[PDB]
Amino acid sequence: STGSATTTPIDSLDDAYITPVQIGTPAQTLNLDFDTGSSDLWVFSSETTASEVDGQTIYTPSKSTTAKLLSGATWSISYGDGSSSSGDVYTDTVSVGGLTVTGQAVESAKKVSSSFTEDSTIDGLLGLAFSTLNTVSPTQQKTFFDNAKASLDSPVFTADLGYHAPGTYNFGFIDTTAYTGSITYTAVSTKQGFWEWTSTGYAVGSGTFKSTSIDGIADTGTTLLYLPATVVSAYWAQVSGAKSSSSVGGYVFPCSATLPSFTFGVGSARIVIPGDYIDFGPISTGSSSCFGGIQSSAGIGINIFGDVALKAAFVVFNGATTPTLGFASK
Ligand SMILES: NCc1ccc(C(F)(F)F)cc1
Repeated sequence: STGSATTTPIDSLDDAYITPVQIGTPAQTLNLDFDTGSSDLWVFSSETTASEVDGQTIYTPSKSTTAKLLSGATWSISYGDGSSSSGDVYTDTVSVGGLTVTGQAVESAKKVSSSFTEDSTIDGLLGLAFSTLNTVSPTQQKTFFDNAKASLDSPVFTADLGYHAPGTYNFGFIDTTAYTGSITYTAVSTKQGFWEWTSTGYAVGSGTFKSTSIDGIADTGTTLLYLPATVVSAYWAQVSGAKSSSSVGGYVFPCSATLPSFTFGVGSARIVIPGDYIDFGPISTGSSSCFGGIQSSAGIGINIFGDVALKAAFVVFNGATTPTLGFASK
């Protein structure tokens, strides 16, 4: 079987993408953030403390005939940006774009951090990293992808994120009409539980391609592109008036500047990120300083190929016994 669901940016800057997901019987539809950088499916629920809920749609397990409390199970997760959430665990039926999994662990948030509360468009997260990162104790739980794997025609899902436009998450098949040319596959390391791979180099604008190995993760749940300091300095040096700002927390540039493209390597292939994708608009309303979409990973400890990079490509997450990542121009 297969599934296909439209994903939509939550705002005008593509800060995140939400995808409708059906949970329970009868269906309760929540808009979840599909995150290949984590492995927990957690949702706002009727159990979330009332003051930490501001406009989100909430999962009510008491209204679902298929919901079962997973007795004794708890979860606690903390994301690389400082966000956190925790609660108890139910099992229920979960459907994405026609693809249905029964008995999926649905982690009910009893407490959520302030950043989730103030984001009324995101009802929860659907983790798509490897199940070894799942935070349910004492019995670790499988992701939606892992539970669906056997029934999928092919053990793959694809991310086709749009630039200021809706996109598509497909499960079980590769849409050969969604990309141009060939798909270039590259090996994945699952040692840290991420979709971790090695880029073969980069280029700035129309400059020479620098062959160098960049280890990083493919993370749909991260907005920006986080690369080593040497690469990020070489990019922003080509933008008149750009500078790293300690008060803002990254590179900013005059909103009047035009940005060069950024090319990253996938084996022998090249993926070009148009310069417009790197503009994240004024740092504050009315400001003439704009925030850059390529930032340093030095403070993070791992390089992150976030939405800025992934939306420039058709990306195949191949969850075969030997996992691989496929990249294609589109
Ligand atoms: N989007 C999930 C996510 C967030 C942060 C990290 C970090 F910071 F640990 F790299 C990995 C994955």
